[PDB]
Amino acid sequence: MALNLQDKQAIVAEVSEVAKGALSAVVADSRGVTVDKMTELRKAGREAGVYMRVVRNTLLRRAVEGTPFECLKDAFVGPTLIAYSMEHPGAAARLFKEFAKANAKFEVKAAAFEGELIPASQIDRLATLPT
Amino acid sequence: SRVAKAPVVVPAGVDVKINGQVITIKGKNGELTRTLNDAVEVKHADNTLTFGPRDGYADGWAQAGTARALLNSMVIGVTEGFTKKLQLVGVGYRAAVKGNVINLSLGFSHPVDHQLPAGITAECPTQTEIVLKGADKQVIGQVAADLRAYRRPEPYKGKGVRYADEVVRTKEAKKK
Amino acid sequence: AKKVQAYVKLQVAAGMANPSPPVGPALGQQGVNIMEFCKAFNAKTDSIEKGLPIPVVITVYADRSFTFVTKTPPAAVLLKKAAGIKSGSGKPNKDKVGKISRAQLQEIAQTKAADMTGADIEAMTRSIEGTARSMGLVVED
Amino acid sequence: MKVRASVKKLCRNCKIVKRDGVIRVICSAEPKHKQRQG
RNA sequence: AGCCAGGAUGUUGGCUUAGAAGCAGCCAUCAUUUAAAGAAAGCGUAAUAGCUCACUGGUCGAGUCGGCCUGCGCGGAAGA
Repeated sequence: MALNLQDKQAIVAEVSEVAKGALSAVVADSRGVTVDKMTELRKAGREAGVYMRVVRNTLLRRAVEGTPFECLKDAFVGPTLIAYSMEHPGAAARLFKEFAKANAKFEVKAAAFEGELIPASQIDRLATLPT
Repeated sequence: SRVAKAPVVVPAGVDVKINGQVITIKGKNGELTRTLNDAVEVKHADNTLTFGPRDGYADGWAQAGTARALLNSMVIGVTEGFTKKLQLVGVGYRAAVKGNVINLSLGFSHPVDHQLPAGITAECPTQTEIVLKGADKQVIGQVAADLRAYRRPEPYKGKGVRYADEVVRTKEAKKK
Repeated sequence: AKKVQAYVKLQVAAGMANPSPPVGPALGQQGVNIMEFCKAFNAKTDSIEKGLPIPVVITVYADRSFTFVTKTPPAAVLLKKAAGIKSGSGKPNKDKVGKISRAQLQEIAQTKAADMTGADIEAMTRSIEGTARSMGLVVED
Repeated sequence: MKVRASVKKLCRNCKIVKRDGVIRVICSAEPKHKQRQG
């Protein structure tokens, strides 16, 4: 991570995912290892592959500096490690409740999967999704 | 400097009084008194304790950072108190407590009785372990060093008086 | 499973019944009875092929019982039998040992696709080529 | 300890300190890297 | 700079098959999973294992890091 554009290369990758975003959630990674690394990245590989956003650069002046673009409800995400998850294909896909299955599967501390947007409220696990 | 500008949060009920150059504080545990260096201008004046490098003297910022950590640890003593867990590694090494004197049978031809300075109530929950409590970080560290000064841990089997989290780098016998 | 308690990854060729001379003391680090191992491992050996360099992890449990999950044979030695170059690397920068078709190495890695921790098989198969560069080969197609 | 006239960090964990005027190189890992002077 | 995390997949790679599994040394000095992790800096193992650093999350909170040219000093510096 060298200069300003080095920070901006991540932010353009950021807003590209927000410009077509949908349901999303969050899980911390302070108790996770490389074993659970391939549990949700293979889940990303279960969708298609690599482009599932899991970039961890959520500083109050970095990723929050990129929130005024869209999804303004994400202002005070600030601290408590944030790891995102996108759903470009499939409006209201499985990626939301994937952490419900994951919290009971080698992930113990997952920041209480507080989520981000679409219920237009605070965290509440929706199981009645359009399948 | 970075530690010299950090305010010290003195707990509720803890008395502190600044008599010019000398300082006397007292909590639930005890009364710790200390004389600072003249190059530091300290002021209570608040709910916290701020430190300031007094004029004239050049090394004022260095001395200030020093004085901060002292009073920081002083309020940790009068409110909580310090503990030094010592472990006696080795067969035949027993510890004992008699009033204010620690009896140690460290494989010598005579028992060594160490005298505890002040406010240091040593206790041995196990014969091969000494959990030593105190009220001041300075003297508790010194007495822990003195008991260790009687028998330093040899690097072959780690026999001797050591600390709780002390790691001993053991050497090996030349060939066999 | 559990964390690091008493297991490591060893055990060479499965064809070598009771590899006490090669492995040796590593088996003795735990209370692993090698015949108890041969009772279970050889019971799993007669499933696909005999005499292949196989890797297994000897995971020992507290109740004296031990489990083991095998894996696909090494890509380095897969490189030796598939192409026919039994020497190995030797001198990667002096003598290019051999070469093989992309179609071949792709499907060989496709079977290993279910055995690998990757997402893109195209990226996974060129990792085998990276090993091929380490062994001293030329990716030809 | 080595009373070498020229001292320098022999390893990674070595560190120069100037105790009482004389320059000393204390080591946190191996005792053989401990030296005094220069 | 500290405090809590991770610090990984093939990979026991091949050479004297007695062993050199990032860690005697000879070659490549890979590509992937990706917020990130060198097929490797040190310690330690017959060989593995185990412990750290590189790089990367968060917290914190202000400038700071590595060298160059010069003034004045310290060590180097023991004799009847």
